[PDB]
Amino acid sequence: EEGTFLFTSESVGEGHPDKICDQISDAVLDAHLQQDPDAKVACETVAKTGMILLAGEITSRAAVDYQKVVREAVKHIGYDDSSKGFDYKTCNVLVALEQQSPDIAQGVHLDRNEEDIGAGDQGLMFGYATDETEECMPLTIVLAHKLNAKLAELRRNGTLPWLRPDSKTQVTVQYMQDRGAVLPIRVHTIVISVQHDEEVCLDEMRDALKEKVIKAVVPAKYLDEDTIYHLQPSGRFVIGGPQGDAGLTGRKIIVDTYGGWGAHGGGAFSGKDYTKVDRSAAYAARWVAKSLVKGGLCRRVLVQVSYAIGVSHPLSISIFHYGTSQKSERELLEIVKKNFDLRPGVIVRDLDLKKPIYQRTAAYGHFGRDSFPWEVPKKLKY
Amino acid sequence: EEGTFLFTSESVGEGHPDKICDQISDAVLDAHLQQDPDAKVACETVAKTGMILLAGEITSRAAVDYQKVVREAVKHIGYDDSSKGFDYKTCNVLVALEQQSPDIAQGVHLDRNEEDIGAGDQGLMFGYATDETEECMPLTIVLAHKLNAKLAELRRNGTLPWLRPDSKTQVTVQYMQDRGAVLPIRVHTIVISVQHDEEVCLDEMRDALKEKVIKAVVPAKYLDEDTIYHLQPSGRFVIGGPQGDAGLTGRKIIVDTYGGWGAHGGGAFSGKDYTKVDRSAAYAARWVAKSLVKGGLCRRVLVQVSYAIGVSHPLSISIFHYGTSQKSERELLEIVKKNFDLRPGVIVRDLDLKKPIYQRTAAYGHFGRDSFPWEVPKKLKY
Ligand SMILES: Cc1[nH]c2c(N3CCCCC3)c(-c3ccccc3)nn2c(=O)c1-c1ccc(O)cc1
Ligand SMILES: Cc1[nH]c2c(N3CCCCC3)c(-c3ccccc3)nn2c(=O)c1-c1ccc(O)cc1
Ligand SMILES: C[S@@+](CC[C@H](N)C(=O)[O-])C[C@H]1O[C@@H](n2cnc3c(N)ncnc32)[C@H](O)[C@@H]1O
Ligand SMILES: C[S@@+](CC[C@H](N)C(=O)[O-])C[C@H]1O[C@@H](n2cnc3c(N)ncnc32)[C@H](O)[C@@H]1O
Repeated sequence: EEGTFLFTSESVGEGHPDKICDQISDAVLDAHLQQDPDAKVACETVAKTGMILLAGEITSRAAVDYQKVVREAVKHIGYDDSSKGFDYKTCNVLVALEQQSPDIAQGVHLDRNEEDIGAGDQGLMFGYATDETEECMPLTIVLAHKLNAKLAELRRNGTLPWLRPDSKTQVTVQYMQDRGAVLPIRVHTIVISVQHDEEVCLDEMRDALKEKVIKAVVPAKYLDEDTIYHLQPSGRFVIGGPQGDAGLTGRKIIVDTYGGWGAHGGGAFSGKDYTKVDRSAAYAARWVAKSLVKGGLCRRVLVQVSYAIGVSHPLSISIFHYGTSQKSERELLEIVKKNFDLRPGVIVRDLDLKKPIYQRTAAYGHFGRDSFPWEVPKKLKY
Repeated sequence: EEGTFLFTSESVGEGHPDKICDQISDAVLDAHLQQDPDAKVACETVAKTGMILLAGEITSRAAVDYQKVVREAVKHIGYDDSSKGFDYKTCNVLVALEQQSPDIAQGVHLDRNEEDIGAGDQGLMFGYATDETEECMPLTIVLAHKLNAKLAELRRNGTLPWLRPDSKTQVTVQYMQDRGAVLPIRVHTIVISVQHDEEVCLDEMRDALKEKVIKAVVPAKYLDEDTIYHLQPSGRFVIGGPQGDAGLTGRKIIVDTYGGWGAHGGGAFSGKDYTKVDRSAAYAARWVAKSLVKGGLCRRVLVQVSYAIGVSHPLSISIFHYGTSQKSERELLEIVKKNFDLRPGVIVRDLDLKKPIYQRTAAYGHFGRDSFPWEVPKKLKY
């Protein structure tokens, strides 16, 4: 017990109503980028019973069929029948989209060289990396995401046909201190809540969630007789998706990042093109942090950057190594300065941020998966 | 420079479109609570040009005039004419509100003793306190909020009649390490962006923002010849409010809390009654953290708690004192156990969370202001 502590993170499934909105917002972004790599996109999505509303600002040369893009995203998630609470074929899709404000456009990107475009807004952003997993992510959030992915897998393969797309999971891990780094010891508590059909009973669900979901995801070495399980703790979850709870874009920002570890500056990712530093600078900050850890300079590290609207270079850059670096904080900042250029008009080139890959980022976290450009460490010169 | 670092936080004004939504959601909550202290409220607000949409779930004995509640909140904020981009008298108010899901109700509160109500959702929440200011908040966020409040003051008193309600500010402070605590040294950079009328010029605005806003808020001892000012950095901000940028409830969660310090579990506060632990447990965690600091046990402290839907007691409670306590982490946890009961049905009594004071929390941060119950430290027994 000496030197140990508990930490909890959560994740949600593809049909969680907030995550539906993130995925739709990024499907819209991708559709624009497929035709206009320089589309300016700020697409919020709102979901409630029978309704997807798109609201925001897009200036783009693309011709996008919003009805088709939205409905295909909902179909992919799995909401295809009134019996499940939501159906892509028959829901309302409402659009309240205007051009980007000309005042923003003139102050950010109009008549600017691409590398010297200003940040699309002010704000602060953080990147984090931890050596506790190979992918440099906290175990709590990785396991929580993988539990949701397993539910979707067993729904889609017909193993557990009573499952529906809306789910939430939560994992509490006991950690040991290790010279500023952290070492996972065991799983203390798991929560799983998932929408289900009217016919399956709680005992069938709880047994399946333990044997076919948890045991198929969480290594047995982390589970013991004392692990606490809260499986379908509400007792009934037939109503779900947007019918059970309104969804909005950008309401799962901690799920999207580090599960509470590190820090967060408040900005949402989905529905935004590269000029919105909330996304591009957070991706670049992750890339920096992961590069420092994979480069052997830190075991655990947090990077902050901040911007002013219309100004290309960050206003501030800061680093905290948790006592896990032999280099000083000053030396780390110099290494980052010499190896990275965090202007948005340079990040876009380094991370290929005009490519329409964003819908793939919008469930199961933006980091630690799939070797996206910000997950491929840069070789550092020093 | 040795032992120092930079940190940035931001805040937004009452007419920032996300903050409009938070305030409307809490005006709706308050209106329900005035008539039904036990109202179940989950009210999201969305704002775009000419539109306020309410979406979510409310079960309540109250009879609420949503048109009146929404329009009065917008009037208070100051959007009262088409020349400002938005007018409470003439905007569209659309309502997509349903009852709370019966499946949630049965699993959370139906036929439960109030003290033993379950958490209204799973999730994780943090509370933070720092002795660097008397109110136990980070200086970066306090100053950022006060800059926005000063803008609203000079708008309302007619000093600077070209101001409009939508604003954002951002403050970067140089800090010194102090045995795990932090000591503010100076202000490194200030950003202010505020919506303005068509007639005032940039030089008049920038001079006023420096002399009448910054100097009226930030002590001169923090400002020097090297401080960087980004005042109206976009160059033009005539279009603003929802017309310039869509607003949604729960998109300023870092502004609402600690400006990036501490940690955040991802849950939004506004529009939610006490059974939604995203709000009540975050408020209680702040109360715990502030009580530990004001009790002289810590100089700086972070508390995590987590819940499962339908379960009253937290699943986990954890504490980090940043090396600023003479008591061990184990001893602090025992003190918290002996002095606090973090079931939502007890928090509601301790913090008086049926009282309709929530609209007042929804701008300028939920913490560090106005001696709300969670800001009054508990005298600890140990
Ligand atoms: C003991 C400890 N606790 C701790 C905490 N806690 C965990 C429980 C809830 C509150 C925050 C966080 C944290 C987690 C997330 C966000 C922000 C801060 N970091 N962190 C540590 O680094 C250490 C530590 C590690 C290695 C070492 O050698 C000495 C100390
Ligand atoms: C030097 C240092 N830096 C630091 C950081 N940084 C700041 C810049 C950007 C990245 C995070 C944070 C932090 C801030 C917000 C969220 C999460 C973590 N905490 N923190 C520290 O506690 C210390 C420290 C203080 C006293 C001491 O005696 C020794 C060290
Ligand atoms: C519990 S609902 C949030 C509170 C809700 N807005 C209300 O009106 O009380 C939040 C999320 O939990 C999940 N959820 C919905 N219904 C649920 C149920 N009956 N049991 C468990 N989780 C549920 C869904 O993922 C949903 O998006
Ligand atoms: C810059 S807008 C976000 C990006 C925007 N959605 C777009 O379409 O590019 C975000 C916030 O910045 C502020 N803002 C809006 N127009 C602005 C302008 N012309 N100059 C500076 N800040 C502005 C408002 O507070 C607004 O809510």
